[PDB]
Amino acid sequence: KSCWYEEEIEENLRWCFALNSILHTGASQYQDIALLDTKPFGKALVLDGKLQSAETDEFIYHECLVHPALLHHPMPKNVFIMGGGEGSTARELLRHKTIDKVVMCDIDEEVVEFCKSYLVVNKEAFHDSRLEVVINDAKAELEGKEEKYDVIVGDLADPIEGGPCYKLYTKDFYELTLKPKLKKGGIFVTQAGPAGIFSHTEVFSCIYNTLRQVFKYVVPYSAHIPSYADIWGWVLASDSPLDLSAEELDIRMRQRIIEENRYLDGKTFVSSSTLSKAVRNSLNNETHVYTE
Amino acid sequence: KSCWYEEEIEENLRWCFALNSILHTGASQYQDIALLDTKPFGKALVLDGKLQSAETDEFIYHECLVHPALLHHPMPKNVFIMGGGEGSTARELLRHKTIDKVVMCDIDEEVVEFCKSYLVVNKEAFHDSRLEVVINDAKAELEGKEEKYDVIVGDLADPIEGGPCYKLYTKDFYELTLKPKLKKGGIFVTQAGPAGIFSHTEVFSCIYNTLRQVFKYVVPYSAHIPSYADIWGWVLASDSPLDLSAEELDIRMRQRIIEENRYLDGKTFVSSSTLSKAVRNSLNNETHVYTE
Amino acid sequence: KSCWYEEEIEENLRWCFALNSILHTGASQYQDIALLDTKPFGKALVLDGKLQSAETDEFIYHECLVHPALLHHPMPKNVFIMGGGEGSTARELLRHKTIDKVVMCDIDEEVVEFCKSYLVVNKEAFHDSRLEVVINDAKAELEGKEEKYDVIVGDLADPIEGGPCYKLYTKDFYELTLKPKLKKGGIFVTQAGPAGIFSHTEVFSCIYNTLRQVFKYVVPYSAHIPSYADIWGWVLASDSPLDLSAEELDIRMRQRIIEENRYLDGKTFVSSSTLSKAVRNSLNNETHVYTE
Amino acid sequence: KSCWYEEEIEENLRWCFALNSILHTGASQYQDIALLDTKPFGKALVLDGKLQSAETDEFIYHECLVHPALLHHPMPKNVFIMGGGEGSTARELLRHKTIDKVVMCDIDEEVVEFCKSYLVVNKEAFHDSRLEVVINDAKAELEGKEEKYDVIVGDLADPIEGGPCYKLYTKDFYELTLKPKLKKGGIFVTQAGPAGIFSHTEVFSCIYNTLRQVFKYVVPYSAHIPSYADIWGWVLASDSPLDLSAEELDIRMRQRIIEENRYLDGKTFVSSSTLSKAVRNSLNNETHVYTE
Ligand SMILES: Nc1ncnc2c1ncn2[C@@H]1O[C@H](CO)[C@@H](O)[C@H]1O
Ligand SMILES: Nc1ncnc2c1ncn2[C@@H]1O[C@H](CO)[C@@H](O)[C@H]1O
Ligand SMILES: Nc1ncnc2c1ncn2[C@@H]1O[C@H](CO)[C@@H](O)[C@H]1O
Ligand SMILES: Nc1ncnc2c1ncn2[C@@H]1O[C@H](CO)[C@@H](O)[C@H]1O
Repeated sequence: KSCWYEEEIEENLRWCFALNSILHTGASQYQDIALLDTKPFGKALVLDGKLQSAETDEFIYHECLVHPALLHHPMPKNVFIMGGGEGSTARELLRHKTIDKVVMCDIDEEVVEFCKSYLVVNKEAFHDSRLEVVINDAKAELEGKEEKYDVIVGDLADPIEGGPCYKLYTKDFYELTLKPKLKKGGIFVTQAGPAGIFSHTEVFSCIYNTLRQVFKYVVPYSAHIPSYADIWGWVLASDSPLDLSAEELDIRMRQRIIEENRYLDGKTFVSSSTLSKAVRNSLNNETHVYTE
Repeated sequence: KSCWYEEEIEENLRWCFALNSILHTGASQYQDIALLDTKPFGKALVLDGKLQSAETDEFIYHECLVHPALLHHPMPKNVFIMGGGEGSTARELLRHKTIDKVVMCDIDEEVVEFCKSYLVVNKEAFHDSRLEVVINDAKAELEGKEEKYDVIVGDLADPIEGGPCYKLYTKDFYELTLKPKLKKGGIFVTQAGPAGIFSHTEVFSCIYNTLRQVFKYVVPYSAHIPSYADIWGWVLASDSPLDLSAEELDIRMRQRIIEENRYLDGKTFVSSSTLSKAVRNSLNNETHVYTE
Repeated sequence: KSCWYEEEIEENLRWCFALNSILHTGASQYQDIALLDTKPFGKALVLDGKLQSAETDEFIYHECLVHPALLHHPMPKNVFIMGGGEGSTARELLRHKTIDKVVMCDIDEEVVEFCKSYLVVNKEAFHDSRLEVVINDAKAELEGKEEKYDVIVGDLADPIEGGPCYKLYTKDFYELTLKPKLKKGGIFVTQAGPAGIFSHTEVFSCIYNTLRQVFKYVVPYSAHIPSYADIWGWVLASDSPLDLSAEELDIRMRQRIIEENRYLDGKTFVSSSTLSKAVRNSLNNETHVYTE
Repeated sequence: KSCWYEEEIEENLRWCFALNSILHTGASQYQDIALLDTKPFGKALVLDGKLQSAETDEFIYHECLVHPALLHHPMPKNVFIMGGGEGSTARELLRHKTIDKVVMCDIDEEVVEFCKSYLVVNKEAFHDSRLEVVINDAKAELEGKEEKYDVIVGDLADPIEGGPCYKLYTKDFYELTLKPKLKKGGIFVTQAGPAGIFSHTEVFSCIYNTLRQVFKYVVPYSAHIPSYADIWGWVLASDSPLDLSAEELDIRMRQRIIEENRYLDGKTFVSSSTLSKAVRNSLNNETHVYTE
């Protein structure tokens, strides 16, 4: 009844969850950090007052971010995460039997240490001997090391000039920093912001067009995340083709992933990658490219 | 920043729209009626303080409810609407060159008169000489008249027991009243409530399962409606198959529908009818059947 | 900006405080108990989802309830509190050098234990050897014991019929139970509900009028409590006059009260007891008397 | 239930009124303008999203602003309002039989024209032959004309550097512009912002200390305004004494004011001008003076 967490999604639109408690908090120079216990969505990780991960449905975002990319790869062994302090991207990646090493590269040690203690769903992930945590800006980390990867995962905030993430979505970053760090058959996947019928023009279409300047094959896809009050997007990108059937995705899931996915089967992916009329038109007509 | 319409759309969950004004109110024996002018979604019809339709995205619901059914029919000429006092369903039907008669059978004359007075977008539709407005319970109307239809459209409220709508979702209604009023090769479509990852179990899987007990061919499908903050569902049912490629649907739309759809092309429908893993599972494993 | 406690303090009127956290909860046969940490008002005790006391301004209510009564008495030595489980009333009484015994008679042991555990400001007070805590309905306690008091203090909820408090505001209670338990020259004071320009008619004028039927001298007074968003009232009653200058009150405070009052000096009390035009009129013209 | 007007009083504090409607609006380069129909406070004039005047209680603000000043004057005939577009200050001034001319000088013609049509409580005031409306900055108007007044009334917004009002609260304005425009026995009164136990340090005490540098006799006073969620302040200032009894105020009200005041009698004024301990201490220790 009485305690509420409130979020301004758009200037004109508010989304409010009744609270059981405010469990813990932290803060860093990068962002405020909080963990709420919400009645409709259970525990919820909030960074800078924006909801990031809710207990009841974070599996949707993290399965969709991680699995398509790994499943389109013939044999993905080494993966780098840009972001991922929250730990659930690493969790889903470590469900893959083919994985030897995951590097999580988060800029904010405070998110890592907070989530490692308090998002206990990710506890085995954080303690898995295949995981290396690096506290750095993912752009400097990628630039200063020569190691190559089978999959690189963008789990960053949306591109906002002056914020710490924008540079990790430019054409130059993708071409001159990222692509050289992908092995043959390498696949890049990034979160790509809201992807609703109106909200898709904010960053999703630009992220798509940006990737399209750099990688030969670029597959945008999207899914509803109840707690975000919108459809969310992701984009796969590769110089090897990205075209597998629902059933081949399902066979690889069965063979390579420990436990059953809760959201994603191969049919769900094919649906996800078939965008609606207006969304396809936007992405196809998009001329804007992120630069700097 | 200061004026808000707020609705508790699930318990512990409020969804709030910035308000420009309250344009007109109304009432009937059945419900309170309001037309709000909202900032994020334009003019919004609210019945008993539940949002029904919002000017900026009602095209999504109405294109989805109408066009798949008619497009899957070889030559749909006459169509009966159960409910639909808001007028947009009729608007979308009347875009079809094949259609020579639309009956709108809504139990609430005040809703019809209100929307006729105040929904500018549906003025032409309400005054199309193909449209007959009938004020009656649709169950009674379908029983007492012998006329058959190529397409019957359910534009009613959700089935919750003791509602004025429950009886229009029962096996017996469908078997004994509705089906006998479909012509040979006739198609039924109904709105089917929330279709979100967890909300799809409230009524969508029951409505699907109930129609499965009466029609040979049943195709469920869903789409995000921004102003509802959920995915919403519809269900096609027929004793002839409902099976057309995306390319065939695009052709039929070009040949039969006046002007370009804003939401729906062929690939959009295919995608809509490819449900996600957990939703497909619920539907395929569902046992409840609506009866009284 | 994101976490809020909200209370509908009148119908159609919400008052919302930014929340830092929910510190502790509790419950009893009588009420839900919460200690919130709020931004504008510090720690806030909430009973059945109604704010009782807020750390930053409870001094106002408690100074106002306590000090005028004792200051108008020549030598107040023993005092009985009806209610007061929160502990601040007792805190303020025990500041008086004259006082040798305080009985706190609260019907809810859980409230007392909660506040003893969690209200740091009242720790010393709860452990003052002058204080006796009694767990009982104050009406029953006053009846079954023969001891008389110099001052009796009402720190109860408002009288609304069927409340556990109503009976403690009736003419008969005052006449038959309370007055017989005042020593010669004894003073009663009670909290008297809202005292705002329009809210003063709910209970303040009735409580004043009811006490007028039993005591020769009745002085009503009021002060703004920021966290209540209203003016609040109290009423002094005695069969000896209650009549002291501001200068005399300032002297008595300097000689009898340990440390400086934060809210109340002599001129503040004079001002508090000078009600506004419409409030004085209501009081002077009031006819309702609480009985059962 | 569903439509709400919301106001952030403090960063941490929200105050929300259920709405019947949004009646009219206007806007100017100076401020947004709206008239809401609220359930708890009736019609409400809101400028820049801050509530200014509510139907149920604006009489409190406007009686308190206007009457003390005029009633302490021996024979006030000519009055100048700085602000007053809303019309209620003029209304209350025109209830005085001694008044020959009222000049309302508002910077924003749009407030004047809006309120003249839509705040019909002020309609006789706006049409009274004794009222002259001037559209100007009150500082330029006062500076460029030689006419002197018996009473000058500040009905402006709070002093905020860079806003259009700050200059009308400086020492230099008061000494070199205002005082020369007051006749012998002239009295200045200004609204002086919030005056609550904590909120009084924002502008009230500074406005008091500022006036104290310029006028020999300065009387601060305050009253609760339910719709503002706080105690509001005003300050009288004169080089002739300001010291009348409750009863002399009452006799002058009876003789000179048409109709009965609803809020103010002379006792209410004496109470109003007796500030509480902490408020008096603040005002007396205040060293800050508004300059420029
Ligand atoms: N440049 C960056 N490199 C790595 N992680 C980042 C960067 N910017 C933001 N993040 C992390 O991304 C996550 C999502 O915002 C957060 O954990 C945040 O700390
Ligand atoms: N039994 C019914 N027959 C026809 N229309 C109905 C019935 N019950 C509700 N409606 C209409 O359905 C629409 C959606 O609730 C409303 O316009 C309502 O009037
Ligand atoms: N009849 C009563 N006797 C004593 N205390 C009471 C009674 N009813 C309520 N209270 C106490 O009054 C306080 C204020 O409501 C609470 O602590 C409550 O427990
Ligand atoms: N400098 C000024 N002179 C006159 N009126 C003003 C000035 N600044 C603000 N106002 C008016 O004061 C009123 C209260 O904010 C509004 O009607 C506004 O237009």
